[PDB]
Amino acid sequence: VYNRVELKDRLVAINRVTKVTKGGRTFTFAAIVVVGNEDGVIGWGLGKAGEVPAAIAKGVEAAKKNLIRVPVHNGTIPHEQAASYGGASVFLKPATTGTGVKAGGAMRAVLDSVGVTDVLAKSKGSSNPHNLVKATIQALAEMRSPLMVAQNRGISVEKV
Amino acid sequence: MTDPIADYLTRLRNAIMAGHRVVSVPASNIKKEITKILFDKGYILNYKFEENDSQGIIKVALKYDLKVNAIKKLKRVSRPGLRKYVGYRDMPRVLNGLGIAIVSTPRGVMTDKEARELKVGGEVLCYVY
Amino acid sequence: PTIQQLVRKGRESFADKSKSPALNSCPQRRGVCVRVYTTTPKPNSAMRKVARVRLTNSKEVNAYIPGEGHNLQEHSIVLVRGGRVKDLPGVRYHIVRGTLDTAGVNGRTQRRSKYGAKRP
Amino acid sequence: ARYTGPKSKIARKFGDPIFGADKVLSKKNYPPGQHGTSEYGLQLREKQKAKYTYGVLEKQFRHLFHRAQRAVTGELLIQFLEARLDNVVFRLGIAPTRSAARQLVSHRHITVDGSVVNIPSYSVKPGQVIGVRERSKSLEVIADALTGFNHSKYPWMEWDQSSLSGKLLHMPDRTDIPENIKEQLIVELYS
Amino acid sequence: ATKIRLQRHGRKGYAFYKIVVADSRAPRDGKFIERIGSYNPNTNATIDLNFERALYWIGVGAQPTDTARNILSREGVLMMKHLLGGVKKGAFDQAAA
RNA sequence: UCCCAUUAGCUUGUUGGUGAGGUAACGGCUCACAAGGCGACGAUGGGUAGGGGAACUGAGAGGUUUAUCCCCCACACUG
RNA sequence: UCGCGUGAAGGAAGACAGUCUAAGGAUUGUAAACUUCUUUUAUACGGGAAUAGGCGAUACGAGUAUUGCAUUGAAUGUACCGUAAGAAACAGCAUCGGCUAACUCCUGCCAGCAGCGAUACGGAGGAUGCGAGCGUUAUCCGGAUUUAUUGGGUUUAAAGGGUGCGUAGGUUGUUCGGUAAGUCAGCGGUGGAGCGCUCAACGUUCAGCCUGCCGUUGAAACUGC
RNA sequence: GCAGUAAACGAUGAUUACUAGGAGUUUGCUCAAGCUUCACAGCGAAAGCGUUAAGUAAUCCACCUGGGGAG
RNA sequence: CACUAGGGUAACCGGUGACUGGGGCUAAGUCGUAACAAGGUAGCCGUACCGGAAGGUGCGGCUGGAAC
Ligand SMILES: [K+]
Ligand SMILES: [K+]
Ligand SMILES: [K+]
Ligand SMILES: [K+]
Ligand SMILES: [K+]
Ligand SMILES: [Mg+2]
Ligand SMILES: [Mg+2]
Ligand SMILES: [Mg+2]
Repeated sequence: VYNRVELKDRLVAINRVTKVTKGGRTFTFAAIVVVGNEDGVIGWGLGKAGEVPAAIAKGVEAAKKNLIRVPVHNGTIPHEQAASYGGASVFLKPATTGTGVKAGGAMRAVLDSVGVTDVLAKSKGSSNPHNLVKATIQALAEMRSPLMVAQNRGISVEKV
Repeated sequence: MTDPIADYLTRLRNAIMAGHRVVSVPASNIKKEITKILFDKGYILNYKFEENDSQGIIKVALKYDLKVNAIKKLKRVSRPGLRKYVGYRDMPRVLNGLGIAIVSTPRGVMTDKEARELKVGGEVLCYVY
Repeated sequence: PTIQQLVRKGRESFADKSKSPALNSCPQRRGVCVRVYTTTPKPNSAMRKVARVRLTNSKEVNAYIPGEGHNLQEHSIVLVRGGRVKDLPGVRYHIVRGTLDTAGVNGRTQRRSKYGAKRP
Repeated sequence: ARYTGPKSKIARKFGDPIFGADKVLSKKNYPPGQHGTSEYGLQLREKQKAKYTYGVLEKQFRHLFHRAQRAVTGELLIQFLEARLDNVVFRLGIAPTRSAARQLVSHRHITVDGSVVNIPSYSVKPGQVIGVRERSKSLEVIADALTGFNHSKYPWMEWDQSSLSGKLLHMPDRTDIPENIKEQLIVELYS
Repeated sequence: ATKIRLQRHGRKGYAFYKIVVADSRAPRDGKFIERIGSYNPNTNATIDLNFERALYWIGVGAQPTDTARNILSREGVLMMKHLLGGVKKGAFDQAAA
């Protein structure tokens, strides 16, 4: 995964995460954030702070710190790709130019942050936000451009 | 042995996973054809055939970048338990045209591109990309 | 399983049961009020009005009476529809208000069509 | 059916002057109700804005949407909405507002290609003539809206005041139609 | 017997007839052997007709109804009198009138 | 071209041959030697359905159901 | 199921409701003042669905004139007065979801779920959907990959037979030739653009699949023999 | 001579081919069989498995489709 | 020759019956404390015998057990 170290922020989900102590229950606040510039660079992070704005800010900082470069062309994907992370599995396929993003939720947030316009996306695992976004970014990272495939194989006129 | 072609694909895949540079195989005619197809399509560095007292040996030197192999996935399609036959009009595209499918046809053993050019179908041996 | 195992045996698909089996694939049935009584919920502690009714399809069931104020009594012809109550084991049917012997709720000005009350 | 209700309430709800100019657009401009949002809320606001500004109900709007999908879908849905008898009559200036245009079309006052058409949802293809009835060219209300105003700010209408007719050159592109509607939101909602 | 007739294939208030070749025992809009044209009495009356097939069936001996006989009288299908070789060999042209 | 093996053997004109009769017509269709035939690729027995194109519905794989319509089959209180 | 109407443009913050003694919501909403009639009513004209004796002459076909013929039916449509006049409901507003004040009750009740017994129960005021409909129940599909050939699994969540031998069945190292059953190919047979509904549902025509079955010619890489 | 059950357990069916290292041990002689625990890639929900796989593949068999009712 | 009608034995599909036994859910009134910690005698599987009741004991097996 090429790290490639302005991107807008998208809040995927927040969680009311608790703790048990003899005195009582102490509550934290977690948040998954994805940063992207709709260009081919997307990062994700997890903020774990007390207040909701503090958690969102920490997640934004973590997502900005951890960024990768996703090879894209126009607004579609070069080929179909399936990837599983944890209890979640994702499948992405290219679609027609006048189709838009056909998926909702964490998949929609990740694909909007990466800027892909036309894509057919389906989730076959669980609806966990962490594993879902991680599987989607893994699927995007394992994606090879036609130029990259040509460079790895040799000649660039292999498709003929 | 049950499926020698699947065994050949598995040997190649295991060598790629282990990051070896060469791999040896007990030779066969259809496997000689498959490795010739792979070499002319640009997935391995080179090959060599050694005709010994046995059926023979195939030695394949694989292709690595300046450390990623040129081959990403090998998938056997027509297994003995379920044979797959297709025509030229319904032949499949592997990795949306960036990968190949080895196909045995009455005109010989070639890929899906050459098979669709020659308008002939047959057995789909494997998907390679 | 293997391909030959599937060829020999195959796959078996079950049938989903109907949530209202006493209706016999009908929207509503007609019955007579065999008994009119009151039941206690399974953390609610209310007094829910129910009627045991013998439907014309040769079946006896328990039907809840929604709303506040029922003019029904024993041996009354009622219209019974589907729909169960969560906090009451047993009962799984409702009695339509404003149909046959059952009368609409008096003094209702909202949700009138669900309790059979005309426009005032 | 038709809305036939209060218009300033919708105007203050949506902020934009969809029906036209009013004093309430600048005085007491806030959503209605004594007590006065998720992306569902904004998408619903956009769809209802289009429906209220074009006088279309839900089933007809859905039919228009999937007709546009069959034949950018959000881009040509807006021109499909614009290509309507009442809307074209209103844009030709012969009637003050879209409700007035709808009433004029529904009554026996408007002809298409010389034949009177009184369906105020008839799609008007390019290269067609829409004109006032020859028996209704001398109405007191019919003339003050067209004559005097004479906006003619749309580069897809030909007016020809010497015949009181009008022609649609072609379907205008999505940038030249002065409607503040984000079609991406509506196509995402209906997708 | 084999007949040439019209089946009402349209909408209420708009009669559109299909000219077919069918047995006399078949239902009006049911089974037929061959479709040979269309007919619409609402216009001022558009008639589609397969000339060759209509000639073949009227030659093998399919009896047309009254309206189908009028439709065959139009479009010059009953020229079998002229085509019977009535002490001649040329073909006249009455279609221009 | 539906389920049941908590349905394993079934059939004695049943399988074939000769001859005759009968039929629009071949034929155990019927009437006067050899013995067979059919079954774990499900015979036989039991339960339930009229069958298709349509129609509805799924990207596809398909599936559901015959409400109107069309084609075939069976029936006309029961034999 | 489709289409239309229940009016169109201006008119400041009436009386009556709510929530706060004034302010805000109803609210440009009503009331008058100016036009229009789709539609209803009363009258008139009123289509279309209706097309089917001589003159060649082969002596009869066949081609040409005339005649009556509408159940629907004042039915489409066209035209004439005098009028906004005759024409809007239903559901839900604590999360999922679009939509919030006050009074009741504090059991009566409500619910698809988290459940509340109230920004959840009943009413009053406003709000939000849809709209001649709106909800409730019943039945069937998809999401469901919840039978997984495409496309699931079996250490601990359900799931390896106590272990072997073995019948039917399923699978078959390498190579040289034949055949043509599987496989492949060819050739035959069969089974979106307009037009009219004033628009639309809907009628109707041609470009367009027949990719299922059968016949007949060839190919031999792979499976079978 | 019957009976045919078990936490009859590695709670892990049989066969074939391939893929990293450390610590011991038995037999046949540094090599090959076997025998058990830490441990790459990979797999897994995790505990963990890891050349004796629960990794990569192929062939056949057995079994599962929410919990009680109920073996 | 067989449509029926008649007697009789045999099936299958069904009702009812003096009396006699499981299961589910709601109450929880009573009696003990079997399991969850070494749950106060480690637990569980099979089998046999014996008890108001959960259970106890004998023989073999397992760790899905401590503790040494
Ligand atoms: K005519
Ligand atoms: K380990
Ligand atoms: K105890
Ligand atoms: K104990
Ligand atoms: K043991
Ligand atoms: Mg309607
Ligand atoms: Mg288990
Ligand atoms: Mg075992």
